[PDB]
Amino acid sequence: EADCGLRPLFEKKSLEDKTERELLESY
Amino acid sequence: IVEGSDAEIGMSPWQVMLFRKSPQELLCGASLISDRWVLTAAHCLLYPPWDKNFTENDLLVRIGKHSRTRYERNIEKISMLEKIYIHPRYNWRENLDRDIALMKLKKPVAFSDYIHPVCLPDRETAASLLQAGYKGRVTGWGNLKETWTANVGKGQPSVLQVVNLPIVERPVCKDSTRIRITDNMFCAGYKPDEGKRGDACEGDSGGPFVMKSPFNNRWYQMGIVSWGEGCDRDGKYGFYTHVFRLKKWIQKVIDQF
Amino acid sequence: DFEEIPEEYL
Ligand SMILES: *[C@@H]1O[C@H](CO)[C@@H](O)[C@H](O)[C@H]1NC(C)=O
Repeated sequence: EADCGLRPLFEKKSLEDKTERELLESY
Repeated sequence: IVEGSDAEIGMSPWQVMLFRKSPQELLCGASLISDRWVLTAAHCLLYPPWDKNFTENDLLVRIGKHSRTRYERNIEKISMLEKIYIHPRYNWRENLDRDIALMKLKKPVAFSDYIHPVCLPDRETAASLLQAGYKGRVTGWGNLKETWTANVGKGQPSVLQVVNLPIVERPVCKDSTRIRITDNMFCAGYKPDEGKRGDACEGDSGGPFVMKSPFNNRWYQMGIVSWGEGCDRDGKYGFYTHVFRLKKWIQKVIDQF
Repeated sequence: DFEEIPEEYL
């Protein structure tokens, strides 16, 4: 549980997926 | 998933496929919440109006997948079920109230670039993010269109699909359908006045509706694909099991078992 | 439709 929700190929590499920012913009 | 896009590799590493042993069949999606526990919709396992009542031995969970149909050797992991737990107050009659179930795996799954659990929300994360207009993300290998004789072209995707959809105010959800909605559900999707598309569809049930928290950089599973009426219809929304509302049952099952 | 999975699973 401690490391939940952090994706090896995205958050752990400081990389964004192509539509993630759409989510943030809504919030 | 209707009017979504192909997932990027490792974009949803908590995504699980619920796979029937015989006949081979995609039954539903699901999500990984720890190395031994998988979350899904109850009706993926038990739905008497369709003569559905699966046992543990009938199914497998396949984790780390991208292709719908390939056996993704040395990428996906296939796990056997030790036990299914359906919410004791799941109501398949009616309106699928409390449409949630847990599956404990026989052995822990090793995490990888393709396999990693999602977080479950706490009360602040749920109050912060589960607000009308805020978008979440739904993933699955289910139908690309509402089933219809007039459809032309392949009905199921080659690879995992993703769609981002805004949460809708409860009175709008309520008034959109004659099916009785409850506080154990929320709905999401674009309103008629937004002129956009995207929805879950049959074969996506059990998969996650996730949101990213700017408070701590983590993804949280706020919903489970549960039901709708058609798919991507004008004036309709998809309905999702409200995970935070049912979290005390989740915690009870994992702490007891 | 689906590729066969190893028969150890099953
Ligand atoms: C589902 O089947 C199990 C045995 O696998 C049984 O205990 C249960 O009563 C059945 N439930 C329904 C509603 O058919």
